Amino acid sequence: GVSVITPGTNTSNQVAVLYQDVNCTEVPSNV
Amino acid sequence: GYFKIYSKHTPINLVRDLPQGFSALEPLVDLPIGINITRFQTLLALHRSYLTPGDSSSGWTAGAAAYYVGYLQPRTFLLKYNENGTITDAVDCALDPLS
Amino acid sequence: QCVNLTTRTQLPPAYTNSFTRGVYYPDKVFRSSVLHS
Amino acid sequence: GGNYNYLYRLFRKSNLKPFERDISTEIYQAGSTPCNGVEGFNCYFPLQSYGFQPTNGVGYQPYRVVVLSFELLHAPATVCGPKKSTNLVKNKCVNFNFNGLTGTGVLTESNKKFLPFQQFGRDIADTTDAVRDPQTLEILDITPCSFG
Ligand SMILES: *[C@@H]1O[C@H](CO)[C@@H](O[C@@H]2O[C@H](CO)[C@@H](O)[C@H](O)[C@H]2NC(C)=O)[C@H](O)[C@H]1NC(C)=O
Ligand SMILES: *[C@@H]1O[C@H](CO)[C@@H](O[C@@H]2O[C@H](CO)[C@@H](O)[C@H](O)[C@H]2NC(C)=O)[C@H](O)[C@H]1NC(C)=O
Ligand SMILES: *[C@@H]1O[C@H](CO)[C@@H](O)[C@H](O)[C@H]1NC(C)=O
Ligand SMILES: *[C@@H]1O[C@H](CO)[C@@H](O)[C@H](O)[C@H]1NC(C)=O
Ligand SMILES: *[C@@H]1O[C@H](CO)[C@@H](O)[C@H](O)[C@H]1NC(C)=O
Ligand SMILES: *[C@@H]1O[C@H](CO)[C@@H](O)[C@H](O)[C@H]1NC(C)=O
Repeated sequence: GVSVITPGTNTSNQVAVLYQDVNCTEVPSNV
Repeated sequence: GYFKIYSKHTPINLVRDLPQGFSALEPLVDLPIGINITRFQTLLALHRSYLTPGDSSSGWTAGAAAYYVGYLQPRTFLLKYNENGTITDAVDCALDPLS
Repeated sequence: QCVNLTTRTQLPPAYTNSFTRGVYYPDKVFRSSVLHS
Repeated sequence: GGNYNYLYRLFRKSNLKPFERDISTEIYQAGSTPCNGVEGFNCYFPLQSYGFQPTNGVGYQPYRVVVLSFELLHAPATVCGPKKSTNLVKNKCVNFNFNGLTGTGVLTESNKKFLPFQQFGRDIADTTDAVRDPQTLEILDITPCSFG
């Protein structure tokens, strides 16, 4: 699954993304 | 087999490009044809010069013409309606993470 | 009766950005403040 | 005196394919001898003319014929019969059809304003709750028939 972490659009429009139990070397800054 | 045309006219000031706002397009016609279309071209109007007898490219005068062409793709759009029945804003999912 | 008009221009066409344009009503259906996908 | 302007073909090599048409005027050749574009025995002009005259027994008088052929290729639609209507009643549980929209309920004068290309309105949870009358172009609400 892919999850999106947001502080709320009434605070900011930045976003972070969680790729669930995927090794972070095969996803396709801060990794 | 149908040919559908949608249109809109909007006033803007001196911008180099397409504006930043939002405007929906109301439908004009739904012609029942059944025609196989893969190419198209734009018609331009030229005026006759009267300063030469010939019909060649020197015999027609013209102004300046430019247009913008983009292509449609099957996407999913979330449309926010108004209380009068007017699409005031929208967003295209599969655009970014937040979208 | 038709004319050769095309002059060869070396310049390519430019590219701009359609920010949010080209949205239409895909149905005669009416709506009132209903967020519709 | 005879109306000799109505001709018909009386000789052809082979029967027509359906809906095929042949307006040529070549000299027919019955026998084996070639014709070379001149008449003669076994070389006949292929068109004859009805000489119609007003004192002809029935079955020799001219009849005009029109053959209508309805075809259905594979388009999206086309011409068809005409449509009728009735009298849009109000304030009574009724069984209605608005150019395709089939439903049941009480019809009532509205006070909403569609855009001038929208036919009917829908609710959240997607049920038809308003229509526009095609003939007079006025918006009418559709409320359900009392039940319980
Ligand atoms: C509509 O016309 C196009 C013509 O390009 C058809 O697409 C193919 O085009 C290539 C390019 O010349 C031809 O080599 C192919 O033979 C065409 N396909 C076919 C199946 O003939 C397209 O098929 C046409 N559409 C319809 C519904 O007839
Ligand atoms: C179709 O025809 C009907 C009449 O056959 C039109 O109904 C008229 O509507 C106007 C409203 O502007 C009334 O003032 C008239 O009295 C109506 N006439 C009748 C006989 O009822 C109807 O408007 C026509 N359709 C359109 C789109 O104009
Ligand atoms: C939400 O926005 C309103 C007005 O824009 C503001 O008063 C409120 O503090 C905001 N909430 C949060 C959690 O930032
Ligand atoms: C992801 O793969 C690399 C390469 O083998 C490996 O070193 C790493 O440990 C893997 N991730 C986890 C969480 O083990
Ligand atoms: C459309 O909506 C606006 C507010 O968004 C309202 O003021 C107006 O009365 C409405 N109706 C029209 C323009 O017929
Ligand atoms: C220009 O027009 C002539 C006839 O007037 C024609 O023979 C010629 O092919 C045309 N030029 C081009 C590039 O088509």
